Amino acid sequence: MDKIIVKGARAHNLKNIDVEIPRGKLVVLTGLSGSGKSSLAFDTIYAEGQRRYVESLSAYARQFLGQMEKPDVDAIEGLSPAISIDQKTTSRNPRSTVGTVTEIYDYLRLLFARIGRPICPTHGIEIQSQTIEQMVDRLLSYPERTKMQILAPIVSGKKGTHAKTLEDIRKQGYVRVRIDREMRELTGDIELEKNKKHSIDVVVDRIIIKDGIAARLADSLETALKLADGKVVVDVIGEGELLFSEKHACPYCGFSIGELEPRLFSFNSPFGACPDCDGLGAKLEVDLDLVIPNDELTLKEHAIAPWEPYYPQLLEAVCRHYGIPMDVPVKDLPKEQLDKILYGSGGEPIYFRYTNDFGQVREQYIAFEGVIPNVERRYRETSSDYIREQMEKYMAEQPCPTCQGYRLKKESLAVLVGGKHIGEVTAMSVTEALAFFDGLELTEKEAQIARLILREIRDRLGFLQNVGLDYLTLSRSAGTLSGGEAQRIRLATQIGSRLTGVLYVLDEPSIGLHQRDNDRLIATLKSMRDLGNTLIVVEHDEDTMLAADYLIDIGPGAGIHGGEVVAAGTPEEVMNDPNSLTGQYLSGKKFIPIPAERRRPDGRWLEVVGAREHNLKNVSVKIPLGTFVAVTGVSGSGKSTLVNEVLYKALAQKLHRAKAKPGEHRDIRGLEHLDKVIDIDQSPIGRTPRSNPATYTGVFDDIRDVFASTNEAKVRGYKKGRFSFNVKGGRCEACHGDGIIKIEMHFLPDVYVPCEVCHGKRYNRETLEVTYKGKNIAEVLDMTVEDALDFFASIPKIKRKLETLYDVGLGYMKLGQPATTLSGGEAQRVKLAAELHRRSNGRTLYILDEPTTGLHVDDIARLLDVLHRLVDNGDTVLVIEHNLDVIKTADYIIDLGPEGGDRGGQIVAVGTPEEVAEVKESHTGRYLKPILERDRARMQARYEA
Amino acid sequence: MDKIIVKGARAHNLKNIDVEIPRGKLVVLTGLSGSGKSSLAFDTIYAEGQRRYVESLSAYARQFLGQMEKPDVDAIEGLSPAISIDQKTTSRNPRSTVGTVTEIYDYLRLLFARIGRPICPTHGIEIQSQTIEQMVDRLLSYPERTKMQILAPIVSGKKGTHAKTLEDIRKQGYVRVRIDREMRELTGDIELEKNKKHSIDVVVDRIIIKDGIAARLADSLETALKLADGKVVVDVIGEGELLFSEKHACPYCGFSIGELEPRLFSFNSPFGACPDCDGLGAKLEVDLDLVIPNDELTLKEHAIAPWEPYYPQLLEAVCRHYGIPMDVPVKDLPKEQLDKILYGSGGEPIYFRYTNDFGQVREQYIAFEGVIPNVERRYRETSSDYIREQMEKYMAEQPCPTCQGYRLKKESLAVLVGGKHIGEVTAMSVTEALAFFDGLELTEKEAQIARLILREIRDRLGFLQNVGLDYLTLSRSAGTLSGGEAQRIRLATQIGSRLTGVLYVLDEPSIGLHQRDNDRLIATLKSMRDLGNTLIVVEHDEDTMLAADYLIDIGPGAGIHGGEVVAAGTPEEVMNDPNSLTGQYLSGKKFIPIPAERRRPDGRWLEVVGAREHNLKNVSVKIPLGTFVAVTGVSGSGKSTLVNEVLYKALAQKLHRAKAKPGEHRDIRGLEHLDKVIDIDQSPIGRTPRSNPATYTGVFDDIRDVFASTNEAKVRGYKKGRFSFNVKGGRCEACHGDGIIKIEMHFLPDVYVPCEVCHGKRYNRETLEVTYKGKNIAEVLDMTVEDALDFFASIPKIKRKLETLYDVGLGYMKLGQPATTLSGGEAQRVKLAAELHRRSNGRTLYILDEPTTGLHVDDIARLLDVLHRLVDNGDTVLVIEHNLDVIKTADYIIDLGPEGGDRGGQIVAVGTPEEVAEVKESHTGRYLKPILERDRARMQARYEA
Ligand SMILES: [Zn+2]
Ligand SMILES: [Zn+2]
Ligand SMILES: [Zn+2]
Ligand SMILES: [Zn+2]
Ligand SMILES: [Zn+2]
Ligand SMILES: [Zn+2]
Repeated sequence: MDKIIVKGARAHNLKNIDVEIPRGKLVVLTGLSGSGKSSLAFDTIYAEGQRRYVESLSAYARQFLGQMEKPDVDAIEGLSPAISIDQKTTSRNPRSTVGTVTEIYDYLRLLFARIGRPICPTHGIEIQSQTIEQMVDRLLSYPERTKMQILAPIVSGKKGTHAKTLEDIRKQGYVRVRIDREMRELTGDIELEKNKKHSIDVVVDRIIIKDGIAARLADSLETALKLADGKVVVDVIGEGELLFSEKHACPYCGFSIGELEPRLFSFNSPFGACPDCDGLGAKLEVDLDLVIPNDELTLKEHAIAPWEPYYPQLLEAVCRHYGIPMDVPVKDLPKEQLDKILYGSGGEPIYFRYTNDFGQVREQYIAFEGVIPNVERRYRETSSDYIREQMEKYMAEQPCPTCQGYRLKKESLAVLVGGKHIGEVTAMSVTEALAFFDGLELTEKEAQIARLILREIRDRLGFLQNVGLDYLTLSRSAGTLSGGEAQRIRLATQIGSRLTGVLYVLDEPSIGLHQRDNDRLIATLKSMRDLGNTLIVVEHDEDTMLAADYLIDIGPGAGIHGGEVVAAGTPEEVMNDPNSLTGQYLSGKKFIPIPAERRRPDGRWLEVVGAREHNLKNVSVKIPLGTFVAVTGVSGSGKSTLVNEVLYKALAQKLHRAKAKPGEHRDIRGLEHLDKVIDIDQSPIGRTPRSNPATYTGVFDDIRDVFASTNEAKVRGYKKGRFSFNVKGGRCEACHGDGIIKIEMHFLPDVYVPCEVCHGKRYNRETLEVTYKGKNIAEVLDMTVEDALDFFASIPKIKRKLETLYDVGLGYMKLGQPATTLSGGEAQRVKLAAELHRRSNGRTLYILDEPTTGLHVDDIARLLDVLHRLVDNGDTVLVIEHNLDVIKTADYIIDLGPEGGDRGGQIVAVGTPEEVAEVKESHTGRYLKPILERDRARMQARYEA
Repeated sequence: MDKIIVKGARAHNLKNIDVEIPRGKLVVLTGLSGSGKSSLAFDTIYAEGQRRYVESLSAYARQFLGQMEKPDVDAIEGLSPAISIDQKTTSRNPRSTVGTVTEIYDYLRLLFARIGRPICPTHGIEIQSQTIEQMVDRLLSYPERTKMQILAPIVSGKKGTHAKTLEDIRKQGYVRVRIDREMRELTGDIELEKNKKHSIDVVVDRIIIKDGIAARLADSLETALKLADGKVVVDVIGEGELLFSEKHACPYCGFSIGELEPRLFSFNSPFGACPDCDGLGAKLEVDLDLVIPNDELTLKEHAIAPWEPYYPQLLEAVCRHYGIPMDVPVKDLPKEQLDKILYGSGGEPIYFRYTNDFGQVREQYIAFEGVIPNVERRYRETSSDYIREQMEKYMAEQPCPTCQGYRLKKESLAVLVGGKHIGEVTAMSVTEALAFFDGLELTEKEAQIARLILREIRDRLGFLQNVGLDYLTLSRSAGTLSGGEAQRIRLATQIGSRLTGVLYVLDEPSIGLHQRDNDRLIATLKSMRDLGNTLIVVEHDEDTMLAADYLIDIGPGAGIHGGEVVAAGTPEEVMNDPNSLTGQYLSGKKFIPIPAERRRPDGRWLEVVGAREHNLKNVSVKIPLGTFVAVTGVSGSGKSTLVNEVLYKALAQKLHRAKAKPGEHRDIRGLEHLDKVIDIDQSPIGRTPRSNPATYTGVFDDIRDVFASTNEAKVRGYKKGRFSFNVKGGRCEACHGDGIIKIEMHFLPDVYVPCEVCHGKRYNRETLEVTYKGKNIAEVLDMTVEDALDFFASIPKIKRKLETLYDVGLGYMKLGQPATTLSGGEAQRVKLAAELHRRSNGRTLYILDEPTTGLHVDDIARLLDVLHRLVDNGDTVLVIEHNLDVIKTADYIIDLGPEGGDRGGQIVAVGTPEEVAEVKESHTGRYLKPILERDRARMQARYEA
């Protein structure tokens, strides 16, 4: 009908709820973190929507799908085929690019196939293919009474008499030839000098342009072409020469390309893939920078990383031999001393005696190879996934020298459209490419053949621009993207589908998107909506909820406290509902208060100097320590690059001797102001179901100790291994301690189906016979963090760890919920739980990437309480954010790049939120200034009453 | 709505017709051969129906499909997603089986995966997998107060003292063991004899069956299992021993199978495929029968086929050496004389001098290898697709000795269900398998797990039975089937789909189906129809049209004469319509008259003796010559086997020295009564668009001679090669003379899209400038056979060839219609055109396989006129038919096998149609007798008036 109705859903924490959702309108689900938004939107509606359709694709599909586990719902009528847009269904697997995922690159292949003009690499001439028809036509183009001279280029500048020739075009009975530019009569006693080059062009027929001259031209052309192996010269009189050859081949060198097909431009096909790399575009060779961490480390104390505890004594051998000193800061070493040890003696024998691990001496007489060819050789020769991975650590990816990293054949790159070939177009940014196709100038036929293709390309690029991804390149690897970037890329791709009658389910599409470009997102969503489709968007953003048609608020609280439907109607009706916790924030009843004062920076500053990694413009910044710092700026400004790729990696290689190669920068000062830098990543916790909050926090380690110490375990001799999750002693031998069997879904994403032997309890029958206060290990692993700390108020050591998970924002999630099923924000927060409670010496720096992701404003409050508590104890908290409710709370903000892409990568404004708010050139402050003034008045309104 | 309407279709010969078709009812299209039945049903309705759906599967699909060539129709509303059932979409590609195509085999894999009991090959015991839970349970099954003796089988009959052992289970501190059946106390000074076997079973714990005995049992089991590497003996007191091991492994030999998955039983996966053949089930080695055509040919005149004009002189060398005589009928040769030459000297040096092709002599001293290892070696070593194919001619397929031809692993065959494994079940016939699953006896759990699978298997088998294919095996190769068998297999498979709202388009499903089983076909069609689907069936059969709801008769005549809708309504309304040519036959106004007398056989008989090839039962038959012979019988009776596999191949190897190995038979007499045997196959004419009626008949050869002799060609020097279809001289260089470019459809069947350079004219511009009576070669190649002979009444040699195509039944089809687009019957008929006009010496035998296929009864008349004209001139016409209108016309009929499968392959009745009609045991005569009496009265009714 005109609305989708769902009856009695109980996905996870849902309380047998009924809910109506308006068809074909922008519906927005909201609530606190873990109130059950995903349980309804994704685990219920989208699950049924996908299943019901895919289950009807065939019979085997219905047999395979109908036997598994269907969502926990009574009935849900008014459904439509469902398509989810989240981070869960975006490709992070190599060989894939932005061009491939957005489907744009395929359209590019099609374009190059249709109208692409293939050229000879050597000669740079558009190699053409004809039948005789198209040959005659062009010759007919010239006006009435036009003359020419058909020449069959029999010989083209070849040294040699050609006496074997001149007899035979004379044997046949020709008369008119052209030798070394001068034309001559046959039987004219012609002789050519042996060691001299000669250009012979036989003069077949010579015509006047008149009526019906076709058949004669024709015939003469066939003659001439049969003479010089399908090669003919059409020397015009008055103008210049014209040449034919037929088939995709060059008239001057043989080089051929046959036919223009799409797969000729694909790097997932041998029809297009480069030979010297097999369409990878990336080699894998030793980086000089990885071999030596710092350019100034004592060679006596293992300056070279790979050769580190035979080799240390080889070092001694070559050093002795060449006179290379041991006690050395590599930086001051002469270049040859380093060239010998790094690249080899080049055949010269080096004496080398060494004591084995046993103790016996064995002298040799080797021709030393070097440190780099050592790594390459040992990595290349071994067929072990262990040794390889041990040597790959000192290697990096370097663009294929043959294909220039374009992954395609040299003849595939020979085809160009607008003077640019496929790879060059791929290497542009979305802006650059959009501009390219705007300014691209074609012919009548070309544009008429490729109208439908060009419109699609332009539209897709424009979509990527709308979603705000107009900075990244089409050649950008898929795996190198962020979560938001990937989700939004899938969003644009999906916009390109133009589907109708589809129930889209988006999860927080404003993730990693500056507030400025919010309206655009909203604008495109509705467009999708206005294409006869229905959107169910799970958000927390204000404007996304204000521009919404309908608006459902889910569950007062999280976990067992939520799972209900608080308020539901227009964003004006939910706004005017006291029960809705969310409405209290939109109306302004409850809000996040601006600090009375901001922590003025002391004398401690980090100084990043000369940062020029990606789109950074020789940038130099000063980060204040002991304060809440927010690095803001539009997406594409390179916040990730500065904060993570440059700062964190340098600080890590310095403070913890990390091996990650830091981004291009001059130097970083104030390094003495702190001891440890913790980057609380947003990457998942574990990659197997073996990992969970309890495991990652270390709680599960202690939790086995209490079971091992209980009465029954003592008399059963179970220890802290029988209750161990990954230990054969007591775990379910069927699932091998996984608890959940992973089924193989071919085109659909893989599904976790509970182990039918342990029923998901993850342990065997006898292991769970051992009880602790009326509950076994499977039962306690199933407990909620809140219920857990309420259960373990007993042991202080368990308690102080669970308390971290509680303060963090969670406490609605279970101890044994597998890490593969955790939201990115949830994972980041479980890590925040690990770093939360530590004895702070006031000299450590935390780095959080968008810790807002997946949180309600009300949750942002508590989280900010936690972080500001970390700042209070002397530590420094750095945060990459777009969420204004956090930016305003910060004591110091560093705004990056005006606009994104190459238009940016430079500091727009630094200082306090107010100091940046009064910067007109900053979009951040342009959107922050009215929020500062809004909530500032809200407080004075409250304070006056 | 409730009916599908098509407006203004002009597919091929359609005359801009409008037609309404009733939804969800058995609609039947009929008419004369080439009236435009396929043009409407398949080239119009099904084309649009498939396209409209597949075009909506994605965006790239719509882009790829919408740019091609859509059917020539105005509009066609009320469409449904379309699925065609014909011979065009059945798999003839190797590795595929009946089980795979009907999807049944996959269900078999599923069944064997779910409930299959894997057994050890060596020991024949069901290898089991457990956790400790399932171990304890079975031990708990036995009543209260039951006793046992837990034994950890540490050593199992190993020769050796085990002094290293007995100290260590004593070092730990055990006491109770069991050695060589006798139990003993540790520290009892135990010594075992070195060269004697010893059986040591340590006696862990000994219990009474009581309450909560779990944990103790449990613990002791873990102890014992950890003792003997997860192996334990549970020796019961009163009964016998019970053994556990956990995981799919055998307690006595190690052998393992891990887990039961479907892909473990697939031969299209390395998880199931045999090692020594890679899941092919077929080797490929030299057949002794192919090396020597007859067992009695002069060795002087190349008795061995492969060694036939070096080798002839090698023959002389080995013959000299061993004393093997040259002038020899191989049959009388001693076995060793033949064993030496065939299998080799076995190392013994043979002198061998030979004269090169040059003339010089070169003596050698080789160790002769033989004639067979010669072939195997030369075939194996060469990597050329030419040499290989030259040696494969003397080779045959022989079942893989390792896997018994079951293509699966030895451990895959270890799994059995009803005492039979997967391959044995696959090797049964549909009847045998159906009976097997009827009589299969299972447990509660097994039957409960596999109910849905078993029902599907049973249903599919039953469907195959309904369509009449209950004789062939599930293991039968897909490529070895006939056209009707494959079409009908696809029909059954499609019945199994249970789809709804689908527009099925069948093409003559009664092909290769005896009249008896017609009602069944009709019965299932309706079932499909009664599943909310609409069937459009193109037929010619009476009963199929009588049982029809609606019934459309297309086009009065074929070609340009048809393409319209004559009559349309119920089969009672079309029956009572004078305009309908078909109705005149159903009503009985016009019919095929029974001969006044039948050609009594003279003294010439072919005598097939002792035929036992497939399901033939030592059969011996006498075929009368100089008469119209019809070999009839139910499908599965082995008509193909007798007529083609036995008779034709023997007659061919004798009369034309054909190399095809004839079926198993004793002898064939009367071979002196004829000179040539022509089998007019129903296989296609050509496999490329290069072949067509004009080419196959040889008309196109002469047709180039007239163009080569015309005025313009003389002055242009074009000859019988410039106008040649496959010659660069004048053909379209773009399509390379194909005229139609073949596009690549991945999951859909491949489509032919016209060459955009020659517009399908197949020649370049200048070649078609040469004219003959106002028409060029492209134009004349486009002409209809009728219009052609009307155009070439001129040249008698062209005329007498086109006339054959006319008399045949065609003459509505064009000269240049590519052979890949010809119906099987059409092809067979174009061959009938080739053999039609020849100077008959009265001593040749024709063999036609179901020449009725794709013909109206009215066409059957003319065709029978032709064939009986062939019989009139002295020749003999043999025909394999189910069509009663032909069988009744025959002068002599030979009915095969009562029922099909192994229930058959024996003569039911021979003689005149009336003599077989009075045979009660013949289904043929049981259905022929009332037709004989029907039309006999129709004639007397006409004769009396
Ligand atoms: Zn060139
Ligand atoms: Zn490359
Ligand atoms: Zn398990
Ligand atoms: Zn065994
Ligand atoms: Zn095999
Ligand atoms: Zn062509």
